[PDB]
Amino acid sequence: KIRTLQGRVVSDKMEKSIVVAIERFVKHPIYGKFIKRTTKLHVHDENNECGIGDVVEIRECRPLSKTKSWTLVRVVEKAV
Amino acid sequence: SMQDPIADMLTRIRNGQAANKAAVTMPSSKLKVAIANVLKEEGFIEDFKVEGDTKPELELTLKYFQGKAVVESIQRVSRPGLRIYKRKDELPKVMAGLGIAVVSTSKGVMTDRAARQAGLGGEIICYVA
Amino acid sequence: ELQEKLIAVNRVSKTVKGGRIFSFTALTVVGDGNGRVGFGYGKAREVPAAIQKAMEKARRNMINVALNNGTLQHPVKGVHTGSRVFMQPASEGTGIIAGGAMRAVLEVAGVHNVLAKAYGSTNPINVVRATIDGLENMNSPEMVAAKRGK
Amino acid sequence: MVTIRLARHGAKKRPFYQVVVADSRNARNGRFIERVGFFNPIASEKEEGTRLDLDRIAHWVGQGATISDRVAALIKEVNKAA
Amino acid sequence: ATVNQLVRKPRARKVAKSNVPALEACPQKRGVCTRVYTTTPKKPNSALRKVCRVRLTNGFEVTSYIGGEGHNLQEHSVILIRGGRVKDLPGVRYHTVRGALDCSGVKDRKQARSKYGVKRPKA
Amino acid sequence: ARYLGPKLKLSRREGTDLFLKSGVRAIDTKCKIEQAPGQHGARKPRLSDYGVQLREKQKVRRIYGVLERQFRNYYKEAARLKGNTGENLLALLEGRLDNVVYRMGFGATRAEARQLVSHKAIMVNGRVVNIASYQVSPNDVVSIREKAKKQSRVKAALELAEQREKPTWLEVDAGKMEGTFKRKPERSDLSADINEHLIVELYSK
RNA sequence: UAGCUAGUAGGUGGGGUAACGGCUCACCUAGGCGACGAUCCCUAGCUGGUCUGAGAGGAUGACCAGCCACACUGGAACUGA
RNA sequence: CCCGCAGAAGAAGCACCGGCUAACUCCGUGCCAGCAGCCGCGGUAAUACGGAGGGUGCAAGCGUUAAUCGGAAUUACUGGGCGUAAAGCGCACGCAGGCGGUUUGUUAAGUCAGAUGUGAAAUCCCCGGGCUCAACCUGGGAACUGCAUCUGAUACUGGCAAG
Ligand SMILES: [Mg+2]
Ligand SMILES: [Mg+2]
Ligand SMILES: [Mg+2]
Ligand SMILES: [Mg+2]
Ligand SMILES: [Mg+2]
Ligand SMILES: [Mg+2]
Ligand SMILES: [Mg+2]
Ligand SMILES: [Mg+2]
Ligand SMILES: [Mg+2]
Ligand SMILES: [Mg+2]
Ligand SMILES: [Mg+2]
Ligand SMILES: [Mg+2]
Ligand SMILES: [Mg+2]
Ligand SMILES: [Mg+2]
Ligand SMILES: [Mg+2]
Ligand SMILES: [Mg+2]
Ligand SMILES: [Mg+2]
Repeated sequence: KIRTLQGRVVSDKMEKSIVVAIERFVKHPIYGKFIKRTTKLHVHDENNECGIGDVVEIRECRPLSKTKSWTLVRVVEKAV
Repeated sequence: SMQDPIADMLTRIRNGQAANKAAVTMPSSKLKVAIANVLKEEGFIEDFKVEGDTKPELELTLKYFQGKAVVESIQRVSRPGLRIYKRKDELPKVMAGLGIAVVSTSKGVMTDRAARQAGLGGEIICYVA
Repeated sequence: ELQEKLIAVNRVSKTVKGGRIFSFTALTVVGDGNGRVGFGYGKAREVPAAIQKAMEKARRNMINVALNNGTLQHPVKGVHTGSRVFMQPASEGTGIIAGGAMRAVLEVAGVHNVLAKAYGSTNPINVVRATIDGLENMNSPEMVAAKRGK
Repeated sequence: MVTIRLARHGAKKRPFYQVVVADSRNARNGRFIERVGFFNPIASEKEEGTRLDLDRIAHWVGQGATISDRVAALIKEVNKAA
Repeated sequence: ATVNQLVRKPRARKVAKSNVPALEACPQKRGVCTRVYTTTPKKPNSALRKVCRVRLTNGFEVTSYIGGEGHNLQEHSVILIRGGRVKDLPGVRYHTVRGALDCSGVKDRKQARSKYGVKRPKA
Repeated sequence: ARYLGPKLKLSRREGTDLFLKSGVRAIDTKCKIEQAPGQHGARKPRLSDYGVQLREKQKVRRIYGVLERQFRNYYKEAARLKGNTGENLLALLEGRLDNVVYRMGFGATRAEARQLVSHKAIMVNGRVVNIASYQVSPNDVVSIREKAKKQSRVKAALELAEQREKPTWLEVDAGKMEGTFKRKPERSDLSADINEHLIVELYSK
């Protein structure tokens, strides 16, 4: 099996390229309170199949290019 | 607004206790019951009932030993906007043992002691001593 | 039988038409050695007179604290005025580790091993009264059983 | 060059070499791969004074590891058959 | 003061500045000693506390009191600074180490000899 | 160091006989014990809560001859020990070889025993030792070097040993200058008008 | 210090490297980063640990060991695993 | 390291003593000389200046200086406050964000449990050893409060469905 993070697409204006955000809880290293952090990755969408807002899922892979090392596996929602 | 129903229940008891009020009432709910149950099984409240059909109530009877009340202190712990989860080897020891700490475990809402023995951790709820 | 510990004494004054008027005030506590203490505060023109009369107040009207062995039945957190006090039972041999007025009462009370730390107002007059109230909160295990079970 | 040698870890005049599998390039008391057995050039007929753990030693030696003239001697000085 | 607040704006420490900038947090500094005064103390007290303006190595023309009765610092007298503010003397936050460098030591001193630099009298 | 000075003086301050001059006769008097530890000793000052502790601590310290530093470390142990710092400290002291030797007749006074130890006159378990602060474990046999067992001081020491008390926790065959270390002296047989806690607290001020 | 960024961000191709890759170049698109704080400025080698503290924490990073960087200063290759 | 050889011989000093703080008197001096961390000492009987006598503390060290933590619950996660002491935006609407009444089901992300990797060795800690002891050295375990994977548990929080 393999690890894959699913997140909402925040940007889709590049060729085959797509920016995706990923929220993630986290206990404060001194306050306990869990904070919702987000990460911005530039996934690879060679088919442009997924669009903006589309909750897509991706996995880590070979560095397809600078600031780019993740490829879209499959869409999980065609945006609201 | 009621952003924490659990707190209300707790405060309702301590406020009543000091008020000598015979018993206390409030809208019940699965969790409220579990807590009230532990409070009874441990000897902090005489008993407790849940009236109403479409609108659940909760006839929680308070307990008073001598010329004083049993619940000398009861405060909330794992409140909202700041949850608290412990491990089997973490559960707090209320009043060096003379007290109890209601902790919700994956097996149910039990007392600190029981949970610690069952070897499972959970979410604290209050420190009734 | 009766331990007499003199916490501290102050001068204090009272100005009048003629001028200031010197005086005195002594703070002391009387403990039996097992489970009875009682702070007595008294004032008088003479430094000694105040103490002697302040002792009576101490002896009379004391208190019975359920002391388990030589320590506290459990950690308490008494308080009074702007003086917050935290008392915690120590192991056998840890010795009495407390501030000024703090120990004065814990010693005559019968306590021998407790590591308590008081904070807020360090004033004796209020510390001791707060410390005493603390020991009064700690309930014995058998007492806890009296509450529930039944 | 992965080999097995000794490393001084005792006080002045009173050493205490430690047999460990490391990389030749790395300094003596430097970085190693895994500490395998120990040695003591003092003792006091303390019933103990030299370890080795043949099993572990074997794995490395058979995988291309070497052995320092000293440590190598130890392996034999001790009835290795048992 | 809810958690959130602190999470967005953590508690702030402070930056207690050295009451005596003898620089590099040095136990002592050397100076050329520009001038030597005898200014008067503050309000409650009254005397002629003997101070002197020293020119530290790093270039920090400061002042420093001369403990002990009688000294010998003149013009270009190389001395060492210890660092010990004097209340009755404002601006004076350092103390000239006695017995060191060009600075002599209190003579006829017996009790408390270490201070004011004084070797054992005799026997 | 080892103080090396007016031993009686020390006993005058504490207001008791630390056995620093455990000679034959004497024992109080011939020094004016409890009269004035000094020139102004005549006055009876009021010891402060702190002083009460600093004195209680100072006394027990000079009894074994141990100085501050060394003593300090002993306390550090008494605490880290899985037992009771109180007893632990006293025991840690009693374990001292220089102390053990004393309590076994050898050497009239502890200060005297010290010399026997330092001068290779003592031997623990078929082994010579000259470290006064040597910790004596149980079962250990405290004996004297023959080239020193026929010494004068030795016998003279045991002359009043039997006259004095008895260590109810260790054997000692005066015949061939022996001394087995049965076991640690319980808080009881080691007790006295010495309450340690008073000091164990002073080390937490 | 509130805006930063053209080989900038991505895409095709050729080239290049031990190797993935704007690493490189021509062409195309108009993108990429930022208050979850970019850019700018000042200060600093990082860690295991060390000191203090009841702990949480605070202050640190000498000796010992892991990693990194530098070798008169600035720059450049050669040989070579 | 052992054996022997004289002979107490070759080896004690530093700070302080008004309160905090353990330790007091006499001279001299006379808001001068001087002390001093703070409060404060000195203007003819100074326990506070300088010396002496005595005492206290520490010891081949002692004292001062510099600097970090402590005390400081004085940046307060544990562990504080805002009527008058410092402190409620002059007041509303509201995006982001934080928090969310009640029931059943479902999911299993947080959460809990079990295990597997890994978290270098040395420190630290417990037990045990070795240099006469100690410092020091060392065997084993513990701990490394963490990250990831896997297998479960489903009370609570989160998602989804129907209310
Ligand atoms: Mg200073
Ligand atoms: Mg290409
Ligand atoms: Mg190509
Ligand atoms: Mg630098
Ligand atoms: Mg603290
Ligand atoms: Mg160069
Ligand atoms: Mg005093
Ligand atoms: Mg002085
Ligand atoms: Mg005079
Ligand atoms: Mg703090
Ligand atoms: Mg304070
Ligand atoms: Mg405040
Ligand atoms: Mg005002
Ligand atoms: Mg105001
Ligand atoms: Mg208003
Ligand atoms: Mg390790
Ligand atoms: Mg749910």
